[PDB]
Amino acid sequence: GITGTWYNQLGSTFIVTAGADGALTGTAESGNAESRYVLTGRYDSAPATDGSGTALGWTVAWKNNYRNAHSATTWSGQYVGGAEARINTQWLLTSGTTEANAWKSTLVGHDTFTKV
Amino acid sequence: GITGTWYNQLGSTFIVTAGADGALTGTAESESRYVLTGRYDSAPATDGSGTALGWTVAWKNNYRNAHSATTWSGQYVGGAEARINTQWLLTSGTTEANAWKSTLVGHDTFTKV
Amino acid sequence: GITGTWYNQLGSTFIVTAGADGALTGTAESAVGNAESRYVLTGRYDSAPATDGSGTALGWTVAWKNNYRNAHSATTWSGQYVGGAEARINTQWLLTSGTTEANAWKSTLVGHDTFTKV
Amino acid sequence: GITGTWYNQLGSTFIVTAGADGALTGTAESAVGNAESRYVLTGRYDSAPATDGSGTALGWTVAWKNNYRNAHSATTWSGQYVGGAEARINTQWLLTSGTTEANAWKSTLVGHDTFTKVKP
Repeated sequence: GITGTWYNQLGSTFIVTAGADGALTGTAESGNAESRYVLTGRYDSAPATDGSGTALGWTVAWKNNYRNAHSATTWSGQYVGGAEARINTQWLLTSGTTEANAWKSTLVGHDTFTKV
Repeated sequence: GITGTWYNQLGSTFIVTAGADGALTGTAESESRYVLTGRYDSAPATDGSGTALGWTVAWKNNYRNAHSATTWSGQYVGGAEARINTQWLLTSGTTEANAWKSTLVGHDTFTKV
Repeated sequence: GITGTWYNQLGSTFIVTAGADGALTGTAESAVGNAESRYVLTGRYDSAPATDGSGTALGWTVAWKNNYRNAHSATTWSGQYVGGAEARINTQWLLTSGTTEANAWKSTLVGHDTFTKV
Repeated sequence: GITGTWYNQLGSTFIVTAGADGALTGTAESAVGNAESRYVLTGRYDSAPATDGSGTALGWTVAWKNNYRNAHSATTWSGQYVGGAEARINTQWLLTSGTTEANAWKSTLVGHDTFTKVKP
């Protein structure tokens, strides 16, 4: 269920593969190789059967062969296989700063992913 | 720089390998050991900025499973008292109507001790 | 545009008054309107926002104690007001519970709420 | 106990008064960002905290507008007061700036502040 192509609410494209031992691997993009970055993470490979969703998280560092923004985003959330399968997340984006600007280093937000 | 053993505020031990390709792999040890994986900026600036990174632990191994995952977002700061400063989000699997309460937030500081 | 009754995705009802000197005061209550479910809110907002189409920054707090009950916690909402025909307040919130020192690492929840006029 | 002058790790000064009704009122002077002079602070606290050694839940907001400057943003602090020899308030915060819609995704910063009654 988690394996596939997912889209967030602003239209970015996340191609994710879920491995048997809890690994998440894939890529995050915009439609150019210049805008493609590697993602990696983990998920709960044996969730509960009570109806709960499946907890997961992943990271993207915003460095590829073409560009480097000196930043990384982590998404923390859960997959729900409902009428529409979705992944609901909260994220944190941290930019490299000097320690004097460290208090403003980190943004927070939320993203919903769908296969549509 | 990043590769090695790191200790957080509450005596947990993280052993991390920083790959040349930007990969972070390792373990988090608090039966208590779990895989971590993540990414870091493998070509950071040299203007005194720290190096941006993130990683994820899903809290399942061969013995236990808390149906949760934690992601840490932060940066490595090199030097005399090297540290990794982070913020984290812990998400637990909930049902639909408990989802408002699925996510904790906090912060952690890692040192080489 | 902020003064009025706002409803979040949970159905809860927030009655907010925005005063001329950036004060926000009001109540949070259940759909059902009973006294037991009513709590005080206080916060602040940008009383002279940009004219560029930007929204209006604001925040407020609710401690979940009233004369009837006490959950020993507080929620803060940080967000901005977007006006128009589909005025909304977009927020992220932190909820903190009183905890012993041992449990402080798990004292604070985070999430997001969107408020509408309808 | 909560009433007093508090300082965070960055030297900012917060002068808070806890009312018997659960109200928090006061002033903030920040050492960082787009600011100068004092700004109004308002919030709420649990005026009847548990008795089991748990902290006192609280929160407040500052909108960063005064007669001198306006940064079009507001910060909320959420946390708890821990009484004692060295009393302290441990918080997490959210800072939201007014943006347009297309920029809304990068509108909110998140952090943590620790306050003491003794200035660093």
